[PDB]
Amino acid sequence: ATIHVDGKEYEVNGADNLLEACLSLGLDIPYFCWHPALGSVGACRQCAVKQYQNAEDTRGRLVMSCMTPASDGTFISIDDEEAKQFRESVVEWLMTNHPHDCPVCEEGGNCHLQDMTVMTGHSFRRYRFTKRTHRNQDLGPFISHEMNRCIACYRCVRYYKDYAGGTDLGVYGAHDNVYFGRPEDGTLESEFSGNLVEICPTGVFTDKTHSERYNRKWDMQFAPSICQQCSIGCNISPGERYGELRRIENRYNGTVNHYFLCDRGRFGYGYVNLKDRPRQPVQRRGDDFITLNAEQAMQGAADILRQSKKVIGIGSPRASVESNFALRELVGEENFYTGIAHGEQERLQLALKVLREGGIYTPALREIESYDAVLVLGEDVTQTGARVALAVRQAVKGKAREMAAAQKVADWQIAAILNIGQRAKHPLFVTNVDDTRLDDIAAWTYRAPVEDQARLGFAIAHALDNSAPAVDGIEPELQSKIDVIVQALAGAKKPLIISGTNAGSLEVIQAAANVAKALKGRGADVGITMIARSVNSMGLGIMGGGSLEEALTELETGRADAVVVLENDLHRHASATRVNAALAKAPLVMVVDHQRTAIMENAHLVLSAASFAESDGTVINNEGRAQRFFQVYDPAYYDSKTVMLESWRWLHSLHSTLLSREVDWTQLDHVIDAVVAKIPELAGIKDAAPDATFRIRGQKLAREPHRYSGRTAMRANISVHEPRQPQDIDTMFTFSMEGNNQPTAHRSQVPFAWAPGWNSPQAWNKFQDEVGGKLRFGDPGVRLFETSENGLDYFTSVPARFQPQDGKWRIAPYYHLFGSDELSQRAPVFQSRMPQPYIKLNPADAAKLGVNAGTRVSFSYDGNTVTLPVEIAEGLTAGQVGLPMGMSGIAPVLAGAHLEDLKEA
Amino acid sequence: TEAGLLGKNIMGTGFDFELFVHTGAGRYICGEETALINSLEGRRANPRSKPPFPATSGAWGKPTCVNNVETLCNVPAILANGVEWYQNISKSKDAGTKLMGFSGRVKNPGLWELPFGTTAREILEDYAGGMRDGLKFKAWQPGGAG
Amino acid sequence: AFELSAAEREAIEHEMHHYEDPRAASIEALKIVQKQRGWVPDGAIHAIADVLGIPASDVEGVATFYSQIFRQPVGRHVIRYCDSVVCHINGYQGIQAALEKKLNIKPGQTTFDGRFTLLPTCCLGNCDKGPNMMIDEDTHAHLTPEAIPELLERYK
Ligand SMILES: Cc1cc2nc3c(=O)[nH]c(=O)nc-3n(C[C@H](O)[C@H](O)[C@H](O)COP(=O)(O)O)c2cc1C
Ligand code: SF4
Ligand code: SF4
Ligand code: SF4
Ligand code: FES
Ligand code: FES
Ligand SMILES: [Ca+2]
Repeated sequence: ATIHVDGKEYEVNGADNLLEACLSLGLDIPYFCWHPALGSVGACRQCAVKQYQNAEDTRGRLVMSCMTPASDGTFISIDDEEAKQFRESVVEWLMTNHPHDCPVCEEGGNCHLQDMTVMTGHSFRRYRFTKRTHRNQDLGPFISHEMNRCIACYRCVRYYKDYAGGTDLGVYGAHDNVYFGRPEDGTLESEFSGNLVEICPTGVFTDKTHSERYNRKWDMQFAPSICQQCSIGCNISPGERYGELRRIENRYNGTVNHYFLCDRGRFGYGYVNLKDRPRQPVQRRGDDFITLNAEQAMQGAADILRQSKKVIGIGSPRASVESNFALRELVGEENFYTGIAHGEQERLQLALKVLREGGIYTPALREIESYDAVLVLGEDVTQTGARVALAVRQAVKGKAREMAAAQKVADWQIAAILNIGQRAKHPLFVTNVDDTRLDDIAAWTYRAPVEDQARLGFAIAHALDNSAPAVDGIEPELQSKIDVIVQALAGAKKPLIISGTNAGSLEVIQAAANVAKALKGRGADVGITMIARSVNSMGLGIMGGGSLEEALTELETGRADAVVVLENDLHRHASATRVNAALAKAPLVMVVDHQRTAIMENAHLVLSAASFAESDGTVINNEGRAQRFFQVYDPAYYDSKTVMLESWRWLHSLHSTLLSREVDWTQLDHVIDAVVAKIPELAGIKDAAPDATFRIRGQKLAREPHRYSGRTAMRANISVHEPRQPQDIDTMFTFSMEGNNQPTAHRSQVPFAWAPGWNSPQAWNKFQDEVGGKLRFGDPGVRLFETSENGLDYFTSVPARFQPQDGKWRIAPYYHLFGSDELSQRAPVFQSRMPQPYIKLNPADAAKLGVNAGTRVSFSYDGNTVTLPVEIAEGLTAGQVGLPMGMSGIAPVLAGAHLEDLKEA
Repeated sequence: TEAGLLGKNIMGTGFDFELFVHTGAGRYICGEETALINSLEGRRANPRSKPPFPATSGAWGKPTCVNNVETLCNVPAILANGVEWYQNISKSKDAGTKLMGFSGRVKNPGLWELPFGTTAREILEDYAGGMRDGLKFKAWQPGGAG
Repeated sequence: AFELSAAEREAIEHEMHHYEDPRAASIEALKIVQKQRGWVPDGAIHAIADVLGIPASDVEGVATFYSQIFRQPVGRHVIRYCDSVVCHINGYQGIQAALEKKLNIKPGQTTFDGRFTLLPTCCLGNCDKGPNMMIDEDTHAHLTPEAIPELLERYK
C-alpha cells in the first residue's frame, strides 16, 4: 500500500492500521488505548490524524489512526494544526482529573502519559475546578493500585480479560467514574497479572516489589538477560541500583516472549538480594570458617584437589552452559555427572531426542499463537511454562481471528473479531492429574494418572495412524472422546502437541511423540513442544553425563574422594538422607554456588559464585535456542571486599591452578570457543551474541541511561574518592553510560528501551522494524538444531492402566508458579503469595482413611515422616495422592513415586 | 401465539419467529443501536464501532437489524394499504406520517400524527394552542434533548 | 453470606432460556434479585456469576453500569423525581424542594428509618404531563409542591 503523510510518500503494509504503519516509519503519533498485541478499540481518541479524500483536498476529516486502515493511496497529515489541537485537547481533558502525583508516583520517568503530555506540547492548565478521586484496592503482594492516576484507556481490562484470560479484573461504574480493578480487595488471580505494570500507561498498576526499593528508570543499570525461573527463556532486562537487583522489566524478543512475562519471572528475583548469600570464599578448618580471597582459595582448593585420587563434578540445570562445561573440563568428561535423577535425565534425554531427531518442527513461543489445535499431554503448562499457556490462549482465539478474516474484518479491529467469534474457539485438549488453569478454554480436560494420559495419547496416535501401536481396554465413552480429539486434530491445518518432563512419565513423552509422528505422516503441519524443568535443562541434556545416583554411588563406594557441586542443592534431585550421607563420607566437598544451600554445612570449601545478575553465560531454552545473558552489575563496586565471580571463571581458574599452579581468570569468549571446539552439538552458542570486541561505530553498548545520576555521591559515604569504573572484559557492554543504546544501532541485544520523547515501555516501538514485530536487525538467540529430515519410530511401549494398590500411593505432582522453582521460593515476596502446602486426596480415599478436609496426616518416604494438612481434590483419581512439588521438603523427584504409611497424625 | 400469529409455522407458511420483551435497567446510552446490541447481550452498554455494521454482524455476531417502534408501526400500513398509497400521503420528500407534537408550558401539550412538511408553527398554534397565558415564546428544540 | 432462593434461580434459568448466550440474562438476573431483596448485595454478584457461568467482574460491571440496579441498601420505597429538561421547564425544582423538606434528606441517601430513599432520575417519557415522579411501580404526573405530602402518605 501507498500512503502520503504530510506530503511525503511512504510504502507500508495494507493490512495494518494507520497508527502502527506510521509508528513503523518513525513518525510520532500520540496514543493511549492502542497496543500492538491487544489491537485497536478507538477509546482514548489520542491518535487523531487528518485524512483527505485525495491529493487535491483541503478540508479533510479527523480520523483515529488506530482505527483507520492503511489502504493504498491514503492521504493523511499528522502535523495538521487541527489534528495537533485536538490531540492537545485530548491530553488536556485527561489532565483535568489527574492527581498532582508525579514526584510520589512510581511511574515517573517511565510514564507514557508524561511522554504524551510533553509530546503534545500541553503545559498550561486552564482548568480550575475540582478533580475526581478514587479509593484504592489491595491487589495482592505484587501489584499496587492507584486509581486516581487512571485515564480510562481500557488497556488493563482488554489485556487481562481478552488476552490473558483472567476473570477477576474488570471495569465498573459509569460516565466519568469508571473504575478498573477487582470487585473486592484480593490478590489478582492471573499468572500474568504482572504485565499490567507495563500495559498500564499510567501509575495505576505498579510493581509493589520494586516500589519497596524504588528508584527511577534513569538511575537503573540494565542488562539484557534471560529469565532463570523456568525453561521458556523469556528475555528480561534486570535493572539494579546501589548493588542490589531492583526490577525485572520485559525485554522485547519478537521470536520468544515479545511483550509479556509471567509473574514468576517478573517478581521472583528476590533471591538475588538475600543477605545470607555467599559473598566471599569460605574454607572449613575444624569448626572455623576462614574467609579467603580469590587467590588463596584457588591455591588451597587446587592443592587439595591435587592430593585427591579422583574428583567428580556434579553440574546442575540451573548453571549455564559455560559453567557446566568448565566443571566438566576440571573433573574430566568421564567423571562429570549431571546433577539430576536418573528418571529426570531419561525424560530429558527423550525430550531432546524427540525435539532434535523426531523430524517435527518445534515452534518458538511466538509461533505457538498461529496453531489451529492444541493437545497438551500431562504438562501443567500454566504452572511450569506459563508463557506457553498464554501463547496457547492466543492460538485458541485464532479461530475467532479466522472467522473475522472470512468476513473481511481487519486483524487489528479486535472488538469486531471478538464479536464475530463469540465463543467459537480452536480445539484445546489438556490432560493432567487434576484440573488445570487452561480448563476454562479447553475443549476437553482429561483428569487421569500419567499412565492413563499416556494411554490416551497412544490411542489418539493409533486412531490417527493405524501403524501406531493400539491400546486395549478403552472405555466406549473414552473412545468417543478420543474420536472427538482425532477428528479435531486431523481437521487442523497446524496441529500442535505439547508435553514435557514435568509429568514425571516417560510414556507421556513417548505418546506425544507418537501423536506428532501420526500427524506428520498424514501431511499436517504439526509442531511439537517440550517443556523442561529448569532454565538450562536442555543445555545440561545436550552436554550429557551421568545421573546424580551414579555420582552418589561413586561417593559412597569410596571411588571418588573429592566432589565439586556446581549450583546444585542436591536435595531436589535425590533424597536428603542419602545425599547427606554421601557428602559426609566424602573427605572433600567443594560447593560453587550463589545461594545458601543446606549442603554447605558439611562442605569443606564454598566458592561464592555469581547469580545471573552478577554473571555472564549462555542458556538453552525448551525449544533448543541458545541465549546469552549478560552481567548487570559488578558486586565489588559497592562492597569492595566481595569476591563473587562467575562459576565458569572459578572452575577455569581452578583447572589452571591444578595444572600449572597459577590462576587464570579467563575471558568469556575463551570458554565459549572451548565449548564450541569440544562439544559440536553446542556449536551454535557462539552465534548467540557477538564477542567482547563487538562495537557500534567503535563504541561499546551502554548498560545505564544517559541521565544516570549520583556518580560522585553513591559511594561517597565509603570514600569521597570516586572508585575506578568496573571494566567488562567478558562482554561488549560497559558498566557506564559511555556507550551506545541507539534504536537504529546494528545489534540484537538491547539492554533497555529508551528513545527521546519515549521514556515508557512504548520505546520498544522505536526499537523494532515494525511495531509488534521482530527486533530490528533480528531477535537475539539462535536455534541449536534444525528439523531432521527423517523422524523416529512409533514407541511400542504402551503402558498398562493405573492400578490402585493398597498400601502404595502414587504421587501426583501439583506444580505451583509461586513455589515450585527453588530460587523463586527463596524470594521473600513469594512467601506471602505461595500457598500453605496441602496434601491432595480423593474424596473416596479420604473417606477410606476417615480423614476430613484440613486435618493433618503423616507419611514416610525414605525414612522421613512428614505431616501435611489434607485438601480434598475431586478431580484426582482414586489410588493417587497429590503432592505440591518443589515446596518445603517435597522434592520434584517424587513425580511418579510410590508412597508408604499414609496415616492420620 | 394463542392465535398462531407467532411461534412455529406462522399462518401455515412454515416461517418460525419468536418475539421476546427485554426490559432495560435504566440507562440513556442503551438507545444507541450498537450499545443496544451490547446491552441485549448482557454487557455494559458501550457502543461499537462501524464498520462492521450490525447488519453484517450484530447480536451475538449474527446479522441483526435494529429499528424504532414507529418505523415498525408504519411497516404494516405500507404492507397493507400499498406502497403508492404511502408515497401519496404528503407531497414531500419524506414519505408517510410522523408523530409530532409540542411540549413544555403550552396550552395543549400533546402528541398528534401529521404528514411531513407540516410547519412548526402549525403544531404550536393549531394543535398545541400556542404558549400559555402571559408567556413570550423564546426558543424551541425540534427533536428532543439532542 | 448470600444464598439464592429456588424461585430466583428458576426465574433466572427461565430468562437464560430466552437467549442463545447465558450472559444475556445478567441484567434480568440482577433485576430479579433486586426485586426480591430490594437491592443487589455483594454476594449476589458471585451467586449470579456461578449461576450464569460468567465472571463476577462482568456481573459487577453490569450492576455498577446501570442506574436502576442498586448496589447499596435502600429504603422500602424509592422516590425517583425527573430532573430532565421538560420537567425542569415545568418546575421540577419545586417538587425536589418539597421532597427535601418532607423527607429531610438530600437526594441520593436514605431516611433514618429506611422508609423512603430519594433519587434524581432520567426522563420518564412523560414529558407532555410534566413534572413526573416514579414511586416503586407507580408513575405520577402533573405534580404540584402541595400534593407531595398527600402523595407520599399513601406509601408506608
Ligand atoms: C445517544 C443515543 C441515544 C439514542 N436513543 C434512542 C432511543 O432511545 N430510541 C430510538 O429509537 N433510537 C435512539 N437512538 C438512535 C439509534 O442509534 C438508532 O438510529 C435507532 O434506534 C434505530 O434507527 P431507526 O430510526 O432507523 O429505527 C439513539 C442514538 C444515540 C446516539
Ligand atoms: S501516572 Fe504519570 S502523569 Fe500520572 S502522576 Fe504518575 S508519572 Fe505523573
Ligand atoms: S488503569 Fe491503566 S490500563 Fe487501565 S484504563 Fe486506567 S490508565 Fe488504562
Ligand atoms: S515463563 Fe518461565 S522463562 Fe518466562 S518469565 Fe515465566 S518463569 Fe521466566
Ligand atoms: S490509540 Fe487510537 S483512539 Fe486510542
Ligand atoms: S423530561 Fe421528565 S418525563 Fe421527560
Ligand atoms: Ca563479567
